[PDB]
Amino acid sequence: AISQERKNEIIKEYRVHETDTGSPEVQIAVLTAEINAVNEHLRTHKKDHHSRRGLLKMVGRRRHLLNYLRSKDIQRYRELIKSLGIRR
Amino acid sequence: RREEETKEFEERVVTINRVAKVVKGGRRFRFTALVVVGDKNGRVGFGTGKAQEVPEAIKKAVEAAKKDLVVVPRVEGTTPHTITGRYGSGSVFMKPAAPGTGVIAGGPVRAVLELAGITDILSKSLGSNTPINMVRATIDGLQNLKNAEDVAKLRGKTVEELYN
Amino acid sequence: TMTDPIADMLTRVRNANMVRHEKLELPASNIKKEIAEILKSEGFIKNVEYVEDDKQGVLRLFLKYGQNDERVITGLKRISKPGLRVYAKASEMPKVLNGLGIALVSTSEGVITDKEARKRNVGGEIIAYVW
Amino acid sequence: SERNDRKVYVGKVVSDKMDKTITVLVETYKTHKLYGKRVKYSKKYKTHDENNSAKLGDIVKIQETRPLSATKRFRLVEIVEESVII
RNA sequence: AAACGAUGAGUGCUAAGUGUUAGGGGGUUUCCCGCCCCUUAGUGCUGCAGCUAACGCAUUAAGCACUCCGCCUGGGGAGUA
RNA sequence: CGUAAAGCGCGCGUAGGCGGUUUUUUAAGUCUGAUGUGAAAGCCCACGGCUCAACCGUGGAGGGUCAUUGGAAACUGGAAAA
RNA sequence: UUAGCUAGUUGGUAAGGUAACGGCUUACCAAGGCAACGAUGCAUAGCCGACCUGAGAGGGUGAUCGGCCACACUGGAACUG
Repeated sequence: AISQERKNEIIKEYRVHETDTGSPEVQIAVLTAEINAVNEHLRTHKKDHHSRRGLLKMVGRRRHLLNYLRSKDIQRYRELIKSLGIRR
Repeated sequence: RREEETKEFEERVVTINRVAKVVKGGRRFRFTALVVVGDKNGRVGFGTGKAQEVPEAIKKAVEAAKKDLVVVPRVEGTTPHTITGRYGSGSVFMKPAAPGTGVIAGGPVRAVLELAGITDILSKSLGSNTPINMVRATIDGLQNLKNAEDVAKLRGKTVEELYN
Repeated sequence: TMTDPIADMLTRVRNANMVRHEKLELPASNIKKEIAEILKSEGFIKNVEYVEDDKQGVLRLFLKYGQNDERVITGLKRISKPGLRVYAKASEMPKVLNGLGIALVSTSEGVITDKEARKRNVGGEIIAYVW
Repeated sequence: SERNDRKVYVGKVVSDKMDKTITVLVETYKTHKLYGKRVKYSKKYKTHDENNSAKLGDIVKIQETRPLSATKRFRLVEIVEESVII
């Protein structure tokens, strides 16, 4: 939808430390949850324009940040991709 | 502003048109003519006017010419430096020259520069070919032209450390 | 995203000329301080005063104007801009307005006016004319 | 004769799917006659390995050797950087 | 498609006043909800500098610049073969 | 590139182009010096000789997006650190 | 309004062959290589020092002169050296 409760719950395990709120690992995780949610609703409703526009924008941003973490660090990319089971 | 008939002068006409005003019945016309006025020693000005006859119109243009005047910053029989004039798409471009070359430009702008007392100067008209706009652009270029003393006073330093 | 800070400073300077205000504000930089110092050394800048606050800058400069409120220069622009960077040798270095104007140029030993750069026989990447 | 320090060209690998041979991608950037700006255009230098020592995605330099096969000339001299997925 | 603002996107600077839409800070009131000032962002108009073939643009630039993309090099032929 | 021909209907975005601030570092670009080379004839300059000129000769300069190598590191670029 | 081209092709092995290295040629094994940074095709064209023009950047040409290349009624081949 999403909900602040489940968001705040899931970010605690993926945050790099307790006090942080950025750390795109957090962002990649919440974006992945968001894209699955919107994709389920978009399969529920085949025709619309805001949904697919949104999905494309968030996928683009997720890829941009995922590529950003590919140059800052090299293990983080791997641990996230095989933990979220994403970016084949 | 501040016309003076005390110095020497050289009238010089650029163009004349037969210009018409249409009314019911006949067709009324009134000649026009532009002029440039200078003493070919460092002072210049253009002029415009209209009348039903040539001599009266050119007299009007000349008497209106002295009222607009130009200081013509000049040095060594040449402009101090190179510039580009621009006024209403009537662009123009000037550049100093080694002595013995002479003013090369279009007819009107040649008359403008020959009559402002410049001997050797390089330039080429651009953009529009109508005499009035390029002549006015030429005069505009001379208005925003500066010499070594006109700037050395402004900046804290002096001449003989910055010079052409 | 700002493509070029030199373009910003020169636009600020010219836009200060068109309305005439002694004070202007602009995020500083080492190259910016150096070129401001050379501007003051030519005589175009009345005074220079750097300040510090979080984080960079912000360079405050005091303009100059004639007694009749006449702008000193008749134009100001850059040459080396992104995409098409430019360079200039020692002999090939251009004399804009000859003594009248100067040609800021960055060299292997530092940024200086056009003159010294041709005197020492060391060129560099030009930045902006001024005249 | 010993007069050439052979033309050493750094580059990266593009493929390793042939015996004892690789395809080094030398990289440089050259100007334009009309304008005065710079732009980079690549090449693909094939190269002679001993036992396919170099990897895919490696960084390596090469040298002039002699005509060794049909459009492959350079030999490797030293692998520069070898790593895994970044 | 006259899909228009016949005005490509992103960024920074340059006199004003007047409104409108969803907010914020402060003072005036026993209580501001009644009032004012200030800050935002859009959303308009009048206008200075400047710019333009002129009309007009003017912080919602067609001004002052930078990067990138698209495009034009006379009309008819012809959006035709 | 408002109205004159010229901003596609717009959106997501690859390749590419471009790049906030500071420090250190490399020296690829850049700047700078040398070396070899850019045949000669030709263009230009200077001189000399055909009575002069044309012409020819002589010598000089000039000519590389050239290679090697000695230095500089502001800027572009590479690396590392804020 | 030229988008896929290439099967001796690309790579290897072995041998032969060539003054020489080389799929240069053979037999075996492999499926690669080339291409938007313009392959391939089509069409035209010998190239260059230079010449003409232009202030300059550029534009056009490859007549004399010199350098290099290709050819000698058309196609194939080899001896001598």
